[PDB]
Amino acid sequence: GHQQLYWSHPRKFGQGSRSCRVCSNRHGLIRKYGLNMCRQCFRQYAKDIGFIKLD
Amino acid sequence: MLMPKKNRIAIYELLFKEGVMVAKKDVHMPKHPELADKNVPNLHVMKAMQSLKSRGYVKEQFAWRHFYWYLTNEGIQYLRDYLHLPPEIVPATLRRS
Amino acid sequence: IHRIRITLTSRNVKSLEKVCADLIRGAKEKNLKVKGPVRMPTKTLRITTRKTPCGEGSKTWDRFQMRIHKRLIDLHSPSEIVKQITSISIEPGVEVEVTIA
Amino acid sequence: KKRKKKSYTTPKKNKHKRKKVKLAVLKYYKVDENGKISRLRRECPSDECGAGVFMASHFDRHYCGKCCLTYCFN
Amino acid sequence: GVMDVNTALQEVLKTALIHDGLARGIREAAKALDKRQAHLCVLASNCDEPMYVKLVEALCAEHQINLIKVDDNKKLGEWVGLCKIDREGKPRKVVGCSCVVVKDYGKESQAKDVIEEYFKC
Repeated sequence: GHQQLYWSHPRKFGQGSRSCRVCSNRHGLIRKYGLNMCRQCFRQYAKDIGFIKLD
Repeated sequence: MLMPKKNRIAIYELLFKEGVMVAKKDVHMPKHPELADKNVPNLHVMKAMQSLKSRGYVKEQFAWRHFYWYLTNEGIQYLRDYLHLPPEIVPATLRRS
Repeated sequence: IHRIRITLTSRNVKSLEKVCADLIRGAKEKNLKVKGPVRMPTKTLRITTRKTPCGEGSKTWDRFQMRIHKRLIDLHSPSEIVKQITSISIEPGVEVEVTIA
Repeated sequence: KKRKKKSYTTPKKNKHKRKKVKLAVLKYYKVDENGKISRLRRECPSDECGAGVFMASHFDRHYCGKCCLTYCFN
Repeated sequence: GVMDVNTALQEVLKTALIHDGLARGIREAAKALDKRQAHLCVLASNCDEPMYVKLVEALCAEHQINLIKVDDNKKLGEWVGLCKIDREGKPRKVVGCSCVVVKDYGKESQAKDVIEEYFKC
């Protein structure tokens, strides 16, 4: 069970293979440009990372 | 899941000789490249650390999915006197000046 | 060999222009030829995300823009002066890549 | 949503039962009038198998399971 | 306290039990019992069950190995450190087990020499 039944097929790619790099949350992630945050964490840190509201 | 003792002894020795452990560990997978050579499941280390905190000997900080520990004189003395590892090994938290 | 390309980049155009002027003036002060500051197109990283942290409310979005300004400058000079000019304590916020082609 | 709803199914069914034992003695080849082992049996010339483990005979399945491979001569 | 073969067997068995492999179950203990690499463990003197001691003595004398017997093995079993929760629970382990290779060639002591001399004569 620990290592005998699982790990017998490619399943390393699902949504559970990702999580927000700030809060380990798997919902609403941002993959674009690779900063890998959720919506809200990115909104919090956008000023610091370098994204500024101009449009 | 396996519960050994000498693997934890090696983990304790590396913690003493470093201050913090550098080995990403996943509960789901038995081996990770950083986890390897120190084959103890993450769960073991963090449960032992939570028991340690409930007891209390070491300092810690948390940031962005990462732990950052600090081993002071209390932890050095405790690892010295429990596991009867003699002080011929010098801690790495007091290097330089 | 007399083919050297320096890549200047930054999010802030003020620092970019100041460092470009620094490099050009350093090249031209000593007897030496230098090309003009090739001005590459700015890259506008755009990311749009709902303002709200939940599902309630009018659908209002945030359009975060991020402007990357990059220039390329040519140099036909010995590598010694190039290395001296590169280590001139550039202004912060600017990333430089000096390439000896 | 609603909960698992897996508590009231499988009626008149029992779990698979595994025998509770204290010692692993009869599991090995022990027919020598003393329970000792002889040198007539060969040892595998390979490194992936533990030295302590020795061949044994079971009137069912096999003395194995982690790798799920029958080791019998068959 | 007083120097004796028993007071050295206590330390040797404690080292061979706690350190360099532990088998509180059947595997790595019976897996080392059939490999015939156990030399000195906590035994009893004036044994009332002589079959196992006779077999182990014959097997040891085959390769010139001996054993030391100390009476009242319950105290020895309680003195190997495994007295959990002060004294609550009192785990039942009256005999000890020795693992592979008593001492390495990189560390020296006078404890293995007397064991070898007792095995030989």
